[PDB]
Amino acid sequence: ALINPQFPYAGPVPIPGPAPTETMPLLNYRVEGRIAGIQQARQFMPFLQGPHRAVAEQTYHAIGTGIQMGQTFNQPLINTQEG
Amino acid sequence: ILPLIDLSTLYNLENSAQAGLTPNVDFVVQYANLYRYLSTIAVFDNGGSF
Repeated sequence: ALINPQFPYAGPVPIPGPAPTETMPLLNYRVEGRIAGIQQARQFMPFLQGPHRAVAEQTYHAIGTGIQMGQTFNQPLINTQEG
Repeated sequence: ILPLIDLSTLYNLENSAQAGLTPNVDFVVQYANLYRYLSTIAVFDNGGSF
């Protein structure tokens, strides 16, 4: 702010002001609020809580069976070298 | 005395048929998982014309 003498800035907005209204009042709000609809315990989703496999491992079962059977052919006898 | 991996692996040949081809559009036949595909043969039976 600058004040300049001799033209000085009025020393106030004075008493000639026009009170325009008495509408100043905010009427307090008084209220009762009830949000009470029956609630049912459940919601349907496509899927909740699953941690789906991105790849599975290979998996398997097992079997064996049979017996011990055989047809054989042997090497001929040979002269013994030494000993 | 037996090799166990050889006998628990399967070496198979299998065929299938797919349709829905359209000119200039990529027709894709997906490979399944788990299988180790050694070769692929595709025969374009173009409505009886080869």
